Amino acid sequence: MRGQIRGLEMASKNSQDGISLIQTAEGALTETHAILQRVRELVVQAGNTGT
Amino acid sequence: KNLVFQIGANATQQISVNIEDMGADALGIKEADGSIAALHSVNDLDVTKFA
Repeated sequence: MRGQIRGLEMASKNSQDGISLIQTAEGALTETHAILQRVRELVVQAGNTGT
Repeated sequence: KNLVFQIGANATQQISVNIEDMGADALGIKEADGSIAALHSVNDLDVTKFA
């Protein structure tokens, strides 16, 4: 019992920390995304400016 | 080399146009011609010629 219980608590802890990891990753991807949006803007403008 | 402008937010959303003016804007079939159709605008012959 106490084995499964203690390791369970550590498993939920582990889980919340895994969450935090992927939140960091996805925040980096939020700014990645922001830049790519900006690039798209610059390509639209680029397409008009091509002539 | 047509004047493609950006029109919309996605691919193919573009329009091109054409412009053509100069001295030789007189008659023409695809280009102008010699004594007529170019020099009617470039020269406007009546130096002494309508005498």
